[PDB]
Amino acid sequence: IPTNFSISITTEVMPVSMAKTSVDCNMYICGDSTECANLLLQYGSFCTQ
Amino acid sequence: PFQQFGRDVSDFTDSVRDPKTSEILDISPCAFGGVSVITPGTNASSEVA
Repeated sequence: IPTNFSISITTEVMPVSMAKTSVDCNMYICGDSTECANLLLQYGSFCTQ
Repeated sequence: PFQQFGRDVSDFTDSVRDPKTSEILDISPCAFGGVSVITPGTNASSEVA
């Protein structure tokens, strides 16, 4: 049977959020070229998704 | 003096020496991004931000 006590304090680090990133595929791919964007629009609405 | 062009980590031209007189820096990126639409509700009213 214990005869005394010991008030201890422990720590626990848990992530609850991450870096809110936003990548514009219209600027990442086909930055300013018009024909590049016209060819990209043929592949479908991947950037919207 | 021997350097003419200047790129970034993403291999994008960030600054270049002016070819003619008055050698100064050059292009910085412009404004871009995804415009978001704030609507309080169609049944409520027709205003939008």
